[PDB]
Amino acid sequence: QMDEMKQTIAKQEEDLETMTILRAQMEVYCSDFHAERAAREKIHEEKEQLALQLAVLLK
Amino acid sequence: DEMKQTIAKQEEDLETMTILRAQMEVYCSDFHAERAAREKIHEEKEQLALQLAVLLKENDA
Amino acid sequence: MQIFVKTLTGKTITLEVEPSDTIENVKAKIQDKEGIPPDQQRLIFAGKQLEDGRTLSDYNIQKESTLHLVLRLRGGMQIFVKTLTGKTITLEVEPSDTIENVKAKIQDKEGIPPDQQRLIFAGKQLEDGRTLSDYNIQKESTLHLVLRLRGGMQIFVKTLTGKTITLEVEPSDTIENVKAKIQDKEGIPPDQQRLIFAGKQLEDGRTLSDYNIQKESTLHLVLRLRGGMQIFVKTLTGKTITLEVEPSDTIENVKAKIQDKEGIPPDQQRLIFAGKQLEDGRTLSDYNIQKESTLHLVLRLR
Repeated sequence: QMDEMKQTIAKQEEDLETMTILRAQMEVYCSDFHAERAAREKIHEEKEQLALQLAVLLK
Repeated sequence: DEMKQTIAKQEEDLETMTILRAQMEVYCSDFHAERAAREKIHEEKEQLALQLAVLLKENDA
Repeated sequence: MQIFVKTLTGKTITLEVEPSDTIENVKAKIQDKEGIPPDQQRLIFAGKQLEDGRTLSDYNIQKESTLHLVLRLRGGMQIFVKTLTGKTITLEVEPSDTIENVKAKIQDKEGIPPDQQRLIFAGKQLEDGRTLSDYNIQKESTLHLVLRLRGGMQIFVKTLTGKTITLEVEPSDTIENVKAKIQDKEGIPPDQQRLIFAGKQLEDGRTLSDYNIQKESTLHLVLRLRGGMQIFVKTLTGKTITLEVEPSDTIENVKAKIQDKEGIPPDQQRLIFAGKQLEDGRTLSDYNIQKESTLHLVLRLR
């Protein structure tokens, strides 16, 4: 009548909360990408303004 | 004895774990791809701006 | 079996053991039944000085026979705790004692509850689970005692990389303050930290009370791939690299982050920003250096 089930449930409870931490860590990696894309998008826009000034150098 | 009520259901919810870890890895390298792209653009900006400095400087000699 | 132990105060405590045991490991059974270390214990029965480890059945000791316990006033090691009143108290310790053990003895002498106790040795606060030998606390050392105030508590922060760190906090403290204390301990800038308790993301601006965060609570720490401010550096080759920085980063701080990426020793780096040379003792902020500013890297040839 041994209940190391308690020990293996308790080993699952940790693993479960770890998952939610993993999940939250995944969400954070997701929002970072977006900030990075917005950063890439902003510097591309800056690159496009130099390119314009080059294109327009005669008139 | 109904311990088995949970110990088995635990493993099915914990299946999801490695799908998160794999998705973590992907979002990670996706992030590095964007920052790489931004770096490249930063370099292209320097070439354009060098192009402009040279055209203007040599228009005035 | 079952043998009795009578001090001269008449008190009789009783536990079970077998005749194979020796004098030495019985004292260890005495220490966790009412609380006396083994370097303060000396056992007598029938005028035969029981000496630390000739077999019990060598002295002819049978069940139900009563032993006589004598107690030293003194163990082998004393330390001193200085209070903020200027009162200094004297503790009986062993190097194996945990800071929580030491805290219990402070409660015993002075009534101060352990969760209200903070102990400092050599400018360093000592953590509940480590021993006196871990901190090199030797005979006759002085610890300093500081009480927690205003609901003050310790809490724990855990990363996925296993690390579990301990923090000294108050309920009025904000999430930003907690992150700053995490920075002070771990180097991690706060704009790269997110904190989880229960399953809520903890918002900057709210306090520990707001999230109902009580003593010895555990927060989880998750790290961002990027903060809020990046600058660009130009390599010796001529590639752009990106640095996670803060305006309070020093120039030595920035050079180290370059070593991590380009492997160039800091004493060999020279950093230019719009003509000017960046000096070591200085910060990004002092130079008017913004997000997405570009620096140039040149060697010093030393």
